[PDB]
Amino acid sequence: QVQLQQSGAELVKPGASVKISCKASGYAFSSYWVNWVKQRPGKGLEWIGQIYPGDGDTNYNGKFKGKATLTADKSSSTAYMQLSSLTSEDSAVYFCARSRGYFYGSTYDSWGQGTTLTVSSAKTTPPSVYPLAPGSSMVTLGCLVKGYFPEPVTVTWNSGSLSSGVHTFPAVLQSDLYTLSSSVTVPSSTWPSETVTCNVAHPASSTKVDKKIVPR
Amino acid sequence: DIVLTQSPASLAVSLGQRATISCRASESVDNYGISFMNWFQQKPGQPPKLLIYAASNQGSGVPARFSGSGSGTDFSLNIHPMEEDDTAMYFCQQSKEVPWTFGGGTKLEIKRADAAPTVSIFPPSSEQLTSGGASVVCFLNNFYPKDINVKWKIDGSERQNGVLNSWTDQDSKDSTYSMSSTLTLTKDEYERHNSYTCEATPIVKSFNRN
Repeated sequence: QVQLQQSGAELVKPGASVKISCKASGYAFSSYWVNWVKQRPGKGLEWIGQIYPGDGDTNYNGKFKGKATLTADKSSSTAYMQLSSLTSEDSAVYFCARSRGYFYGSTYDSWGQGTTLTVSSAKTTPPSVYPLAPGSSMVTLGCLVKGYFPEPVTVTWNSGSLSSGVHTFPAVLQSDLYTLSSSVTVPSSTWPSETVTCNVAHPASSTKVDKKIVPR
Repeated sequence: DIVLTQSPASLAVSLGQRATISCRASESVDNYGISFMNWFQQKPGQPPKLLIYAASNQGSGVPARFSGSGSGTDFSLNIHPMEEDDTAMYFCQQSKEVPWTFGGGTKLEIKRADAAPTVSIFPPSSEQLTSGGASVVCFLNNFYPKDINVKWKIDGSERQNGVLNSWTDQDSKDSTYSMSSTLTLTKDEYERHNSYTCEATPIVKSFNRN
């Protein structure tokens, strides 16, 4: 199938540059424009520019001229976007997207998954992971993932096999550190007679933690 | 540049009913009878997904409950019948003139019957106490409508400092909302009090520090 796969999240200090990639598969990469789009954490969508990989021609939004540089590598079917002289205003999710011809309103019809850029001088900090058991017919358990930077973390229950009855809440930022929580609700016949475990990964600090939820 | 203005910014619609979202452009987004107006849906953590291209054409795989109308500067997206998984952000977009631009977005949510939260309160973990901190966590899960008030009490007195709240986006299956509220104290402050209460407005859950 038609697919665009983007590079991973990056944390960079103000003043640096970064280059994000978008690898295409499932179609003739040279023949369709590749577009780049910015979405600020809680905001709308802005078009940065586009490149035609077959010949390297680019059209830019003037708002991003001298901030963004678009290139392409035909041989590996990969488009690149470099962002320079970075500031906190560049912290955002960036998407690549294939667009179609005028027969299709020149619409986007395939998107990469997004790459999150964090531009900050704050220091990478791993989470503390705290299991939440009741003070003690359904029982709710929790996992508090406190004091990490940058985003994201990944939280699962029982290595992902416990997926129903879960709520994982958006992180909150305070004093350059994030905190989030996750709840899981299970039948009382399944805990603590059976085991429930919170699994947390924080890729930016190369940390993985498993904490069983132990009855009190 | 072409500015796209969406109306309304937020909309709530009942299951089975019709949602209409409007997009007005500062200048025409058509030429030669072709429209360069496109509509997208975006769910949390995902890229936008095409619904309607060139004003009125369903994208590949897009259901007939989505339709588009308009020409020149005036466009609209219709969804009928509304379904639970249609809770999402919706954007119009024009590809007529570089730079391509998007509307500001419309948050479309589903109406349903009111539901009280399932409330759970948790003392600080022993692990956190060994490092000198004490977070008390309260979950208020699967409620409707989204507007809810959480109140903390310590030994009977309302407590507002040290509280941080987070809300989920509307559930795509049951149309409810959930929230977490965390009260963070030092270990020494936590150990100075006995009863900790979380209230939803009330539904009350408490524990006593033992």
